[PDB]
Amino acid sequence: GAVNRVDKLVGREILDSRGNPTVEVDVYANGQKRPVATASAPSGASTGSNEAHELRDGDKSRYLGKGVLKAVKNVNDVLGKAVEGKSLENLTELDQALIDADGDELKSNLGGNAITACSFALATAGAAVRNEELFLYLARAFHGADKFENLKFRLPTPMVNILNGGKHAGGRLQIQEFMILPKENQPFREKVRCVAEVYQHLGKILAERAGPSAKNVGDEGGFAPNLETADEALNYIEEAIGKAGYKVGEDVFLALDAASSEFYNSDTKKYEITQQKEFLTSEEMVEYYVQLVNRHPAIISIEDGLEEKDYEGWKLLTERLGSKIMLVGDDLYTTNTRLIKQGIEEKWANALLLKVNQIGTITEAMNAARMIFNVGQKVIVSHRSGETATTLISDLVVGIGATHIKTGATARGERVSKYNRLLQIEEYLEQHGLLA
Ligand SMILES: O=C(O)[C@@H](CO)OP(=O)(O)O
Ligand code: NA
Ligand code: NA
Repeated sequence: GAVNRVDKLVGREILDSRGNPTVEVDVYANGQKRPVATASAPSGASTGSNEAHELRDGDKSRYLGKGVLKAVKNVNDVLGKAVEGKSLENLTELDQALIDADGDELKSNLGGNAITACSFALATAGAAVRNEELFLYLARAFHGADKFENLKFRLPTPMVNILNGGKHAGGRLQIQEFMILPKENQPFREKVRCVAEVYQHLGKILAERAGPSAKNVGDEGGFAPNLETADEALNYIEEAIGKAGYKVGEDVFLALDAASSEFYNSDTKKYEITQQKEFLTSEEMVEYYVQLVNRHPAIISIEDGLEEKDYEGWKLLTERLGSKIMLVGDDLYTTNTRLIKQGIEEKWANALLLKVNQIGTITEAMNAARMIFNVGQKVIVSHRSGETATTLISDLVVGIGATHIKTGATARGERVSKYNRLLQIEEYLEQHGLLA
């Protein structure tokens, strides 16, 4: 048609925010000599067996085996050719062409990282050549033209990592992530300011307790002091909330990502909730969370509180706390529609952490979110531990109408750029009268 069609894709090995290679894709379109868009894939700290296969070179002489030249070559030689001449206005067809080209359930022929990077860049290109905001382009793809026409938009509530334990830190605290959430009913610019101020105060509090090194940050910008218990962590966070001038349980709420698979022993069936000290059954773990919420009633969400296949544990956790708090499946689901269907039917949990690159394309990720939306459960659009300059998940969370984003502390460029993109979106929505 020559109007808004793909001329070619060009792949490139770049560095992600952890300094490891990842795939970046340029899209050429409309006969234009310079790319109309560029986006890149994120990367988690680990990739398992129910997720899109992240294709790495394994050449120990480059990037300690983590190069992505093979995946990049698949962009240039296969995936590019599969979308050449196709319209940038139909994201579903573009994503299906990528899926079909690879032809493997786990995307292990061409590489999930190549496919996600192409999906991101092609969606970014489609919005660019239509001279429209990316979240609008994604909203139209998610809802269809008829529901999109008069659609209004909401900004998410951010779940903001500010303190880390587990594998991240040197203490015996095993819960991996402690987050703050600002109250829902206020402008997004005030949500951002609130969590940024709490984050600054926590850093100063920790630097007073332990000196300058205590303000060094982990991969997602959170602090990693040496702590023993979740109560210690939550008490520091509550202190920072107060120093910022906010009220715990009114202005600022708390959330956990236990990453509990990391401290579960499947032979003993015990959770090592305090390193080399305390070992709990599934049932005792649920009771532990119940009492932690009693002591800290501002806790409104717990992610991966039980191990990824401890389905009897999850059923009970959701039985006992599901009416009060979000129970977020991350490892529980790995953005996998087979698991999501089973978890909805069996009532494992009541929310999904959505990682597009775990499933592959944006379209595949939208179907997963739809299943959750369809039963009144919550979608939290998530970063990965290795992020890039692409801010697409900010446009995605608004475009699909999900209530929450989880994209790091208010520090490090690959985290704050997502908050800044949402600040831009909020202004655009206000200016055009699209704010719901
Ligand atoms: O566990 C998670 O929610 C994400 C980041 O917080 O981790 P990773 O990308 O390493 O899977
Ligand atoms: Na540790
Ligand atoms: Na997680």
